[PDB]
Amino acid sequence: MTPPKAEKRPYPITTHGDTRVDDYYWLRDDERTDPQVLDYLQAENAFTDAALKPQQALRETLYEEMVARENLYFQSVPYVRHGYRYQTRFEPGNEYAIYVRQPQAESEHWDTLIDGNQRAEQRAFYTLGGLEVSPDNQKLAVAEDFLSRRQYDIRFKNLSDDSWTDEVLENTSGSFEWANDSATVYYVRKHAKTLLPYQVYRHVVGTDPQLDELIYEEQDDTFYVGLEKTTSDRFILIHLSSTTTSEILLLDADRADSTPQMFVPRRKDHEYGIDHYHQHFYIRSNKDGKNFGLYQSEQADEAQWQTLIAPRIEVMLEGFSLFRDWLVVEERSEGLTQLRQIHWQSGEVKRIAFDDPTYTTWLAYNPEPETELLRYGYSSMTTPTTLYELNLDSDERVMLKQQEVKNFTPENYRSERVWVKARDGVEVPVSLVYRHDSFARGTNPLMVYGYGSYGSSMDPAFSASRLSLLDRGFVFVLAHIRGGGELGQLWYEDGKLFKKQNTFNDFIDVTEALIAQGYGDAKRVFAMGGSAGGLLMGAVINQAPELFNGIVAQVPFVDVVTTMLDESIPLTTGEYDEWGNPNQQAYYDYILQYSPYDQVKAQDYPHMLVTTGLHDSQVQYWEPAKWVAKLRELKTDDRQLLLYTDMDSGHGGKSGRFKAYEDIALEYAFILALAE
Repeated sequence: MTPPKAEKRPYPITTHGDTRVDDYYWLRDDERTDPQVLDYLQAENAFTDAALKPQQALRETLYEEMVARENLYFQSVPYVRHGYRYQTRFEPGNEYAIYVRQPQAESEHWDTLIDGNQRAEQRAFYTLGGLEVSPDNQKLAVAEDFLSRRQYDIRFKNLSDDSWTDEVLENTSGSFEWANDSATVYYVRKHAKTLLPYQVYRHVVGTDPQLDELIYEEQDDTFYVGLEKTTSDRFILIHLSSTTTSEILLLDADRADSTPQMFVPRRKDHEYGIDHYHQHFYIRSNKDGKNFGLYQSEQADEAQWQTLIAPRIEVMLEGFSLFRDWLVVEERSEGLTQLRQIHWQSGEVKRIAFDDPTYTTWLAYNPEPETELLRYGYSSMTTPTTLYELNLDSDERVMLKQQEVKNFTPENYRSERVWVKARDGVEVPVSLVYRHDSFARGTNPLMVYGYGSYGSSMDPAFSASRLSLLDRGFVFVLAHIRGGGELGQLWYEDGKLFKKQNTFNDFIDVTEALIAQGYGDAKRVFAMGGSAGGLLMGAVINQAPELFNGIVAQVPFVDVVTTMLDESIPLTTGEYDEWGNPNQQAYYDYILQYSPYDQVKAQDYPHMLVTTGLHDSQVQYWEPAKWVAKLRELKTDDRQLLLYTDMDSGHGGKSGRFKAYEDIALEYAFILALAE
């Protein structure tokens, strides 16, 4: 079977001095119009369809496995907020959810806030970006996208008679906050071209959208604009944030005249985020360390910040929650997430204990501070995702809801925390899981997942889909490679920019170790990763093709240099502090040397499935497309290279959820076939 050969159109870049010829630069089209591009993608999709056609039997098997353990009757965990209990209801034969609420003192009746299906009537796309009731519980602001271009139209509704307002606020990010008069909101506007949150406008609910005065214009290109509100309900915060630096202006939520009040001016490498409660500010700042500390102050002035939790080399401070008698904080240490409660008055401390070798715990939704009930999540590789409600005074823990998993008995699966000494001497943590009865050291197929970017952690949690693999001899693995945030800020900074090469080394080292230690079969080694995890993939294969038999590169970021050079591509402006700006010989040199597209050599590669989305936009469909074209011309091997490009538009990971389960069946079948 001859794979599709793309038309070679030489296009030289030439930056700083050295020239890169890109044969497949023409594959980029920002409108998705070009028939000649469409053809290559259709051709490549058609080839994929043909190669994977005998696996249909398995795909359907896996699809129904993964669907028949998920209740189509899905209610949420109800939360109280402003005296009303709020729940989301999914029911079969209905694509979008129904959001309901009831008086906190009420049981019998439930009121419909917004029905997605009703709003979806007569429209081609629907995605709910935001939904929040005004402080007085009379009005309902909602951020909806009826065109699905990641750009939301805010509308207001009166819950008394379910009547809507005249006006509609357009071109927003969906991020808004009510003022305490319940007739005035601030909202974040994107630019007409760049389409990145940079403007904050004040609207008076029921007035003209033209007469919505601009409040703040964020000039610095690298700074994302956001809107939070404090626990005190006193200040609406304008949270400016780049990847290293941050700034916070305050808006008086009680006065209808309030200009942004400078909290603490932005300083390079000082990331801070605030809250307000008990007539105090509570700040999480990295001014005295990478790992962050919690600080208290009467006013904004940085000098006046008292230290509550000083930064440490060994414990990352991730987040916090305020309550009447207790402070509760999110922390990591030794590759485990953990929680702590600290009494404001007494100073008493209580850790929350857990046996599991590979688990994740986190702070859940706690909107009302005046309670002794903490709400925190938990998940592991053997235990479904679970929400608990702990009484901070009595230590009594009640489980509010589990993840519902049918045809699943937990005792069938073993999990392990394995450390691996990397080439440079650094201990890299690993969270693996396998089926008890299928295991036999050195025979089992091995799937190594990894991300390792932005300081994002691949914390060991539960996966219902993963059971399809485990129940076929597989040992699924999470590699907590540098670039993620599993071992704190240091772990991220040691896996980005000039130390990005550590990410890929860490991945290869973990896989080799696990093979050497007999966790998996050395012939049937497989890997997988998405977006920045697809960058991981594209590099790993270039440098260590021998290791893996098969690969799944999801929506991969493989054309690193060219993409980061070209400003017109969105996301690029914020990612300068991640990979680097190749408008510097320094970063150009380093980035290029791992950049998977620039590093495609004429050698053997593993079996590979590259996936992408055309009309999703923020995937960059061409990066994988070009990458395959080049892999096809250069690779020396007989093994299969397939490119599936999604040609849809609507939905994503919910409502049109089943598309997401089709894609995983496609990929799992692919791997399973190779692993036979």
